[PDB]
Amino acid sequence: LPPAYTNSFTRGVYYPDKVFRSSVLHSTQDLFLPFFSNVTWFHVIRFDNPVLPFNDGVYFASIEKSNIIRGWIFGTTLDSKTQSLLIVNNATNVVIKVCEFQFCNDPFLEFRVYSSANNCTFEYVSQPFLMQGNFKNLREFVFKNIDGYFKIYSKHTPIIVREPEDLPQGFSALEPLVDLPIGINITRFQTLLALHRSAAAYYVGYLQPRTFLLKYNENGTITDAVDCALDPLSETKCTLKSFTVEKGIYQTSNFRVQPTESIVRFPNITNLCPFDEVFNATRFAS
Amino acid sequence: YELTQPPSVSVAPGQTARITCGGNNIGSKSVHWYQQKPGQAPVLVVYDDSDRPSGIPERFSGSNSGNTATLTISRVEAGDEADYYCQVWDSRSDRVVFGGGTKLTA
Amino acid sequence: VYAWNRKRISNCVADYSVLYNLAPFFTFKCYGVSPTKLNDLCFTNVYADSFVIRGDEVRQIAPGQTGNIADYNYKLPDDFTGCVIAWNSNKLDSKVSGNYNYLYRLFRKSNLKPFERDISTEIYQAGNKPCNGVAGFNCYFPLRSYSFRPTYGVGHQPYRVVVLSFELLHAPATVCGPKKSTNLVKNKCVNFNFNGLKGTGVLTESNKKFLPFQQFGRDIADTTDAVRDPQTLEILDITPCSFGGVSV
Amino acid sequence: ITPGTNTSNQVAVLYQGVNCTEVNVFQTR
Amino acid sequence: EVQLVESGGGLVQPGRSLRLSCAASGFTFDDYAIHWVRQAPGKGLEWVSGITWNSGTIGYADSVKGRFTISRDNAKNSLYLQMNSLRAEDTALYYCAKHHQIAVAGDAEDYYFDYWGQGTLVTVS
Ligand SMILES: *[C@@H]1O[C@H](CO)[C@@H](O)[C@H](O)[C@H]1NC(C)=O
Ligand SMILES: *[C@@H]1O[C@H](CO)[C@@H](O)[C@H](O)[C@H]1NC(C)=O
Ligand SMILES: *[C@@H]1O[C@H](CO)[C@@H](O)[C@H](O)[C@H]1NC(C)=O
Repeated sequence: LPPAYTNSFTRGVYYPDKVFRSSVLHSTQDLFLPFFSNVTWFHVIRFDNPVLPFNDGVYFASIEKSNIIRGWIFGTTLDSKTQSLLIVNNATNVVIKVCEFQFCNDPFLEFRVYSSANNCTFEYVSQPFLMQGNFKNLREFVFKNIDGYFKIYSKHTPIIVREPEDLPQGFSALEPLVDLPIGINITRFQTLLALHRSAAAYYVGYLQPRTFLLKYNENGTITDAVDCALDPLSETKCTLKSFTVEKGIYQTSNFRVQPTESIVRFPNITNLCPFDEVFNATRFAS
Repeated sequence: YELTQPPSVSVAPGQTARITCGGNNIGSKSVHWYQQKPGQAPVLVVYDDSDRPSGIPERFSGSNSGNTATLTISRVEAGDEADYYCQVWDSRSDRVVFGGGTKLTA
Repeated sequence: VYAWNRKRISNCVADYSVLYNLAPFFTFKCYGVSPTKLNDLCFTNVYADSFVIRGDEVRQIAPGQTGNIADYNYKLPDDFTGCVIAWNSNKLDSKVSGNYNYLYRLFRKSNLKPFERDISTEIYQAGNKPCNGVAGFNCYFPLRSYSFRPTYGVGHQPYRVVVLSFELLHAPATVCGPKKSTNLVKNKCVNFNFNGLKGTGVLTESNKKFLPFQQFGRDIADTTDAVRDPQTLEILDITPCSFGGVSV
Repeated sequence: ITPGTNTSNQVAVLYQGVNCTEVNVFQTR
Repeated sequence: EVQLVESGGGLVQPGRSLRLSCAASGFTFDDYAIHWVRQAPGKGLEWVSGITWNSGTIGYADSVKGRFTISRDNAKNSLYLQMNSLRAEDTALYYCAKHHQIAVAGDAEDYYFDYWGQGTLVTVS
């Protein structure tokens, strides 16, 4: 599989904090998805299930008509060595657990994924799920790894046009749904495709430390946003708290050519210090 | 406690059988039943005379009347020949008193 | 007393008020904490260890106090933070149906490690002799139990004792305080503590549309001027008290 | 340099203190 | 689903000691009671002992008191049984049965078996 990449023009703008704002222009410093970035286009037809590294956040999505895309698995070892944070989910049920497993060799789905048991430290099995002609259901999923929370902001939207598979051009925020306070070092990531042989296409982005300018509506929702590290016009609209700059020359930042090596020049004497004489002394003094 | 069970009950596969377990003053305590096939592992059947586990058909039923717990099996076939055991709690002794099961042979 | 269960509690709202609702004649001695200031510190996981210790040996259940039951069955270092309850139940425990229902171990070849169980199947060894798994001289079962008859004095009745251990590790905001309510008053400048926010202002209940998840209501001046009612969902508007400047 | 977000989105980047060799190219004073 | 693996059993001399183990797999080992109940060949069954969801002994028979010791391990999820002073009348298939109900706090004492195993031939001669 030679996985291609699509564009992510304006997608992945979640609510950083929990504060009602009305007609404001805030500038938050959190882990968002950069505008017009490269997002992998893993296609499931004949099917893919990689071990993509969960660095500091991923922007999961799905564009299909069925519900074969349901479930996630997190962890660093995934071989019953360390804990896990699977997000197994199905029709009107959520099987999110913390117990560690070895699955079999690779997840696929019935509880045919995992064949082991251990001490589970959470019981958030709570029922409420996280899930026309060509009204396809796009379901974004932002996962983070904050000190004590998982930050699982997600949402759902319908798309109309039956054009070739591609992220639509339209702003959409991601309201929080579940905030299970489980802390575990997560490095790996895996999606749980429903086998059901008796197809789809999930996108997997990556978050980076950025700086955005979120505009809130009178109703209290984020209608649009502009990055501050994409184009000079964006940095100009960021330094001045506005979305429509006027005619003129504006100061935005200062170029500073960054390094490219770290030279360490210490003396070339090589011996052993006589600390044994002073510290490990036979007779001390007064 | 001490339960009295028939040594062997035979009946043709056209009608129902009569497997009874009685005691001294067993009128309110719960009565459970189990069916063990020869060679295989035991299985649960209608217990407490008011409900059945998942998988047991309507053929099995239980009825308690005063001092006799009867396990009625409907449409007995050749595949139902097994050993039926009846279990009582008897909280007076903090034990689990079993008894000699009946070998139902069609 | 040697085979004790260890229950692991998860995120919840623990109310330390039903502990003193059972039968009388129960102790509430704590170690490092107090029942009046119990719902003030935040703990991640609380472990309950149940055991049937009884007699004149509950007083020596403390860090740095060796006895005859806490020497080879349960050891606690000098860091225990919790309260021990030893209420008596002489109605459903002491029965004539069975005297060997509860067990009791004896001295071992070495001291037990704190917070570790000693499930063992072998027989005690005197040190130099062939045991061969038989009941002979210098080779006997160290699980010497005692009877339970409803005829002894108070010092021999079964005491249901359970300890609680409070740990503090790198964990999110776990169980801390059962709850609180003060029956808020509207349209009057008074102190408020709505979900952490310890501010002073007036409630006016503005008609602003909060999102299902949005709790706070800060403004373009970085000041919280709207909060969601915790118990009965409603949007308030915390406006500061009346103030100004006098001129003579 | 921006004509404004009312006519177009084209912007010109003016560096200060560079001789176009340490960053249509134009070198002013 | 439920896999109650039973280990421990063989030919031992009368008067020795042994340890049988029953490991659970498939369900949670925190809210289900597990009992050991022997079964003589062609001579019915006989309940030996049992433990509830927590570490708790429910009692024994009238001929096994003081000789057998049952224990539970929620860390390893296993029920162990140590036997002492075995005689000629202890040759039976010891079965490890589970419980159906969740054993809520306030109820009545009524335990019944729901799942069965295979048993281990523990012969004493
Ligand atoms: C916000 O909600 C109000 C009330 O439903 C509505 O009248 C207004 O048009 C909405 N504004 C939007 C959707 O931007
Ligand atoms: C809290 O309880 C009150 C009274 O039953 C009820 O009206 C309110 O909706 C409840 N709120 C929550 C948080 O469920
Ligand atoms: C830039 O470099 C050219 C090299 O010919 C030189 O003539 C010119 O004066 C320099 N300008 C500045 C700004 O240093």
